[PDB]
Amino acid sequence: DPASGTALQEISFWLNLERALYRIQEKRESPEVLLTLDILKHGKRFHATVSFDTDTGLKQALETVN
Amino acid sequence: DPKYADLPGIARNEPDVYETSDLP
Amino acid sequence: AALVVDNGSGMCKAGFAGDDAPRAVFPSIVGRPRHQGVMVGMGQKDSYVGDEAQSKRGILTLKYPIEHGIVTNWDDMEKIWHHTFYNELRVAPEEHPVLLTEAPLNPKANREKMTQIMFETFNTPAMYVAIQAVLSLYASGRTTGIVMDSGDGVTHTVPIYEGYALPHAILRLDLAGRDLTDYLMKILTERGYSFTTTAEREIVRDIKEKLCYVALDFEQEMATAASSSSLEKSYELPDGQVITIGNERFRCPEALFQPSFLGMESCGIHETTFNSIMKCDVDIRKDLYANTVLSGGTTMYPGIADRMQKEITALAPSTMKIKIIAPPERKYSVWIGGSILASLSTFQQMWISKQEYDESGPSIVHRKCF
Amino acid sequence: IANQPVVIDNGSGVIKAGFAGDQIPKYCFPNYVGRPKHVRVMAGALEGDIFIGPKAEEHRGLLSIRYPMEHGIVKDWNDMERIWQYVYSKDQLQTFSEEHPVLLTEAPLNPRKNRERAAEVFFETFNVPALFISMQAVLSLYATGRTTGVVLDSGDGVTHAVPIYEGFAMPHSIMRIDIAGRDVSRFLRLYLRKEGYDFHSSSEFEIVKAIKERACYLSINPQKDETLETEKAQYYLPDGSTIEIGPSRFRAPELLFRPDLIGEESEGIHEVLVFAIQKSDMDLRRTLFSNIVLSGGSTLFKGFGDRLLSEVKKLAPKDVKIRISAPQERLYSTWIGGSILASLDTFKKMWVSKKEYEEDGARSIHRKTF
Amino acid sequence: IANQPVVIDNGSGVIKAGFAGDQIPKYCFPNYVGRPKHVRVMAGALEGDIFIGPKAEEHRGLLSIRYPMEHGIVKDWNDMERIWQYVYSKDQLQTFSEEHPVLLTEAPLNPRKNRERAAEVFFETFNVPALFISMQAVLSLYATGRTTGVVLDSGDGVTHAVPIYEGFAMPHSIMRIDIAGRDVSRFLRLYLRKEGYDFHSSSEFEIVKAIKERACYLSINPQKDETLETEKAQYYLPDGSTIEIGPSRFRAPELLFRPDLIGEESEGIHEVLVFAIQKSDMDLRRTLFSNIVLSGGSTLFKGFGDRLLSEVKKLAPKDVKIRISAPQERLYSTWIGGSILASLDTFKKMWVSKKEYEEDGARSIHRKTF
Ligand SMILES: Nc1ncnc2c1ncn2[C@@H]1O[C@H](COP(=O)(O)OP(=O)(O)OP(=O)(O)O)[C@@H](O)[C@H]1O
Ligand SMILES: Nc1ncnc2c1ncn2[C@@H]1O[C@H](COP(=O)(O)OP(=O)(O)O)[C@@H](O)[C@H]1O
Ligand SMILES: Nc1ncnc2c1ncn2[C@@H]1O[C@H](COP(=O)(O)OP(=O)(O)O)[C@@H](O)[C@H]1O
Repeated sequence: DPASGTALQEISFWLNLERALYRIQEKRESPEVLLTLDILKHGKRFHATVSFDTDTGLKQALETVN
Repeated sequence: DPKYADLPGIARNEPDVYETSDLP
Repeated sequence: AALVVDNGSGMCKAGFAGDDAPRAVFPSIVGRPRHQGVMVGMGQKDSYVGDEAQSKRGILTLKYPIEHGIVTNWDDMEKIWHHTFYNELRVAPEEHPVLLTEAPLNPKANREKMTQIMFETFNTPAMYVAIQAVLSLYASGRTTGIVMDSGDGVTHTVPIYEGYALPHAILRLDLAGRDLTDYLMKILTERGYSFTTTAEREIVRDIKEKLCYVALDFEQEMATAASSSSLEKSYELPDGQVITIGNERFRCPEALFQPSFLGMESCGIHETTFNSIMKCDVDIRKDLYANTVLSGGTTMYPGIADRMQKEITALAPSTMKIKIIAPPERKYSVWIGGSILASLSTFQQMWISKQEYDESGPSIVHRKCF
Repeated sequence: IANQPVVIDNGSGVIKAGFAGDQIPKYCFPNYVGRPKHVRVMAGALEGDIFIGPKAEEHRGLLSIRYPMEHGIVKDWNDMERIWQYVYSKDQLQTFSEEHPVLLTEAPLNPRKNRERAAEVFFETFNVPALFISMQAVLSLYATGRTTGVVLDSGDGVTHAVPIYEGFAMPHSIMRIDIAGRDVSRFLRLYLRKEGYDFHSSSEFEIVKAIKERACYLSINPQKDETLETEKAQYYLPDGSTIEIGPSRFRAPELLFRPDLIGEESEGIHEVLVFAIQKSDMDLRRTLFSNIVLSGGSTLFKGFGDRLLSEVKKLAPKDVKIRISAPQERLYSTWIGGSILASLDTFKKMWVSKKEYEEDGARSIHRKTF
Repeated sequence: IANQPVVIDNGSGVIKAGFAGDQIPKYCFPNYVGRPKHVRVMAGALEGDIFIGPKAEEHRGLLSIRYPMEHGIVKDWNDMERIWQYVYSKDQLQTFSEEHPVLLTEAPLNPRKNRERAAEVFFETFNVPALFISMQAVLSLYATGRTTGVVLDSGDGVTHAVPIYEGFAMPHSIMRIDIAGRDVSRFLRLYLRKEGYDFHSSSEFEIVKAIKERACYLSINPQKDETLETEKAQYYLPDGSTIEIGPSRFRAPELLFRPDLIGEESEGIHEVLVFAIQKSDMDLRRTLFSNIVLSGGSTLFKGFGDRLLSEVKKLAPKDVKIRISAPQERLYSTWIGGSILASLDTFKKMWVSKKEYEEDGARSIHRKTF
């Protein structure tokens, strides 16, 4: 809610959104997670990375907060 | 030493001081 | 809701996007009957296409419309496309975007007339033409490697490293499956079985698909086949006739590795892949020797990866990890890759809309092919 | 404000960086920008256009490397801006450009325009709180725990000798010559063309750099070794090929001691060191001979300092004690020294204020250049 | 010996030969070995099986073209021995290969082993009294009578620029890229394959060469003409078939000015000349821009000189009198200069005597040749 409580709740909210979402992006860019995606595509599960990003909203949330 | 191993290029097994001999 | 049509010089593998196996699998053949002054009565068609011509093959003349990846007869190819759309998939092409697969280093006239036909004749909204090797690499689940495709009329090698192609290291060879069929037909005539007309070509290619394998040591296998006779197997024609083939089994796909048997004055498929690897950058040859992918129907011979691996091993340096990837689904690799590509979330911007063809024309294909 | 300052050594071939107060540069990556030179077809390929960083060495068989800094002078400023942003990237430092004092190094006697333009970049693109540009020699003296000496370094593109006596630098005794690591590698590349290997691409050039760093070694008496055949090392390319080097393994780094081979009237590195000493006063010559400090990656040649002793001993006066100290961390002496000077309060009393830069501009840095 | 030496213009396309002191080489035949690919059945057929000279040209369809010299480097020593013996046979010169000195031309910057094994052949198989390998540029200057001048030639396989200012050849400004006539012909074959006219036999590649030499004009504006549409003039094959050339006629010879088309980063011909002039000194580039000497058959295209003037004017500094001076017997300039050099009284002092080679070997060869 953009009207809930004090404005610092909004400040810490969006700020921690940037921090948390970036940490999640770093978790995705880790070598073992990317190895999982590579094994899934190599095992012929074609839309693995596609369904890994499209099902979430990491790109949209990162764009919105950034 | 590990600090001088972790880096890519380091003079491993080389004399550090080059100097002329004695008998001036 | 996309259509993936794989038009090769032999089969015409077609189906819907997202599907695993294609719906339409039929030999792209057209055939006019023996035009005589006599009549027929109670109806019959004018030109049988697909399995119609394959079953009524006893009297009609088989005429392929595509010779070495080149559409030599646009009217026959238009008949095959009309048969595919309105009869095998049973859906009009106006409600769906189509995806065609052409061979690399293909003369521009084919790549343009294909687009002209798909827009002016069928009124399709979007069509994209992709290289068959790229789709084979998509279906192989890799973004790095070299594809040694081998169809019936064309055989090419395309190296792609980390999703980027090397348009200069792409080779192409016309020594493919149809030439092997002709060679097997000539040597079967040499053993005393005259398969003269085009209707007999389907029988000799059936022999090729059923009892022909790739010999590992061709000279040793040839000497033992001339010495022993256990390798000689039997086969039945559509008639009650039975034949026996001794050398033909392993000597038929030997032309792929030794083009001197057909007077092609060229390099075999193994050294074609070797030269295609050597034309690349020196820093990415390890990945190419490891991710060598076979595709197409002409690589379906039993025991061919061993021959390819041995020949490249003899050619490539000793410190390289020669690895040949030959999936059991390599007969449909181009179609599977077309399905994957057509079903991607990014590919929607990679189409060629109808208004784009209305504005530019046939020249937009070269700026949008690959 | 003053957070932990950042040290960046613009090595003309390898940029070294890290925060101050550290003890080693954890951010060492070669200096260039590699853009792909091939065609993109498969979706899901590599990421981005430029490839600064370790990804370049990981995928060097695709790129088209371009060096931004030639002979310490920046040519392609946009590339240096991209490299500097890459230093502040999420893979290298993750800090923001508006958070740390920057300690940028520079080869001595570089053109005025270079400093000016670097100031513009660091105060306009990056909005750093502070900036200081210094000689590379002083830093090596900090990292070697001394105060008097003649820093004779050899970066990848600029070799020079700066004689510093008791912390006081003597500017008129500075000798600079633009013949270093890249010229040694370039000359070696020409020799491999004459040996039949034709390395001419960009990735091939960095393979030559790998050869120079691994197979070359310096001479002792090039005629004693020229009349006799040598080891003829067998280096293996990443492709798996095999290259032989022969006598050029010691003829390649001879360019440093003699630029006549490359066809250039200049001085040897020994002449630079000896002249740099003799351009100074007379009471200091003996102490400068007793304290010669090397640094720079192009002094890591095997069998280098011994030839340097024979050369300088052949040039210096009779029985003077020449003493060359060559530590193990020669490659990072300028970085370590940058960390040492930047980990002080005198550094706070030594940089250039952002406000003062906005008020003055180029004149500010040219006043506080020392 | 008290006889006359032989000037062999050992090019890669046309190995021109003849006695010294002449005015035109009397024996000009292409540099290829013709071995029959068919099987002779009827008696009285041609024999020898190794056709060289006009016999191979008179009957191309029988034999398979194999070139021995690829990019100026001998790749088939047996074929070069056969071609050399063919020169000394009764069909070309009738003399002995052991009673005349030999003037052997060679492209600059070639590998050392080429000179070594070439003189090994001429002094071991053949036992020549004297061999003197030489540059092609110096010989071209000899024939033109000039002493200054930048020799920019382009043979069948090697392009290079060797600037010489009054007999002082600068051995560091010499540029050399392996992108010439044969490679342009191969690129043209690729373009023709893209047009629809395929040629894949070795005996058909020379027909492609004839197409290269007849209708291939270099346009002044590359992209301005690339976006246009020509009238598509025709050509007549030796078979009698008519071929519409299309845009390949002007997009194929652009390889000499844009080596990216073949997929190899390097410089163009104009960049070779400009960099060869800029690598020289300040007080010499004005005369060298005013003294440009062409040679080689790949400089005979329509509009080659005009495009060189445009490119050089784009690169050379303003208000510099540029003068391209090409000769009229361009294909024979190197041989005429060889005739002039070998017909000199001083030529006896600069060769390598047979006893010298027997005493030392390779060192004497490298000692006396540039
Ligand atoms: N088991 C088999 N062994 C050997 N050859 C086979 C086998 N099965 C099919 N073939 C051959 O493979 C070819 C099949 O061609 P393919 O399936 O590659 O379609 P295409 O028309 O060539 O198009 P594309 O190359 O794009 O698939 C036929 O010529 C057939 O003779
Ligand atoms: N082991 C080695 N042997 C020879 N040369 C080396 C070695 N390691 C590095 N070099 C040379 O040092 C260069 C590194 O340049 P560098 O000295 O780091 O420039 P800077 O010191 O200004 O960063 C390399 O290009 C290479 O040519
Ligand atoms: N009119 C022309 N247009 C283009 N190329 C030509 C023409 N005439 C000859 N050539 C090419 O020039 C080459 C001959 O050049 P040349 O300098 O004789 O080579 P080499 O020195 O190896 O004999 C031939 O390969 C031919 O392809």
